[PDB]
Amino acid sequence: DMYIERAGDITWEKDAEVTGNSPRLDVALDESGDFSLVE
Amino acid sequence: GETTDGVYRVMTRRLLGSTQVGVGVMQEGVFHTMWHVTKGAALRSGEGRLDPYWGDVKQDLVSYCGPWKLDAAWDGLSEVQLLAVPPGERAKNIQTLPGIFKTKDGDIGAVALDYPAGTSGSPILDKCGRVIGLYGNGVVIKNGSYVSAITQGKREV
Ligand SMILES: N#Cc1ccc(C(=O)Nc2ccc3c(c2)CNC3)cc1Cl
Repeated sequence: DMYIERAGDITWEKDAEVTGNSPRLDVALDESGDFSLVE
Repeated sequence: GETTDGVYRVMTRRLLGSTQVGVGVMQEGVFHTMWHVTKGAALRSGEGRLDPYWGDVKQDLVSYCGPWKLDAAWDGLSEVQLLAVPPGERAKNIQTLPGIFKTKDGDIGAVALDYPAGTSGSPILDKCGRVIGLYGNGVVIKNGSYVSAITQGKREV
């Protein structure tokens, strides 16, 4: 059996750690809900 | 049991110890998570039981106790925050500028942040704190890293 536990409020944090890039990717989505890269 | 709005961990006592299989959002008495986290199975919140209400394997979404409530959308310009809830670690906001997944059916925002798979279901937020989607479904790029889509459901009526 799976169970849930509260981990916090859903709030925006000012001055949070800013990381990660913004890649534009050509993707395909199949019937199983799985993405794949199109090339 | 606990139905207060907020972010929750999805745990299981089936494997060794207590293992985190994912994360979810409680909003308006509805628990929202990714389909691959629970596989549509029932959830427990203390003594209470949460039964699935709506689900779809292709969208990779599932709701509990009621219809999908989250309808906020990424504006296509602004930075967003992944409120990442990693296994055994505290909830942490990570700001990033999302990229784009270009598909045959339209474009979808995408966050390029890598986390343990048990982080799937963590909400992505806009500057107002509104949930614009869930993190956990995307693609593996050349360097072995992950780029998740900003997966949002549809609110009915
Ligand atoms: N960082 C990272 C990272 C790496 C992998 C995954 C993951 O495997 N997700 C997933 C699993 C099964 C299914 C789907 C997605 C949709 N269809 C079934 C999640 C994350 Cl967050």
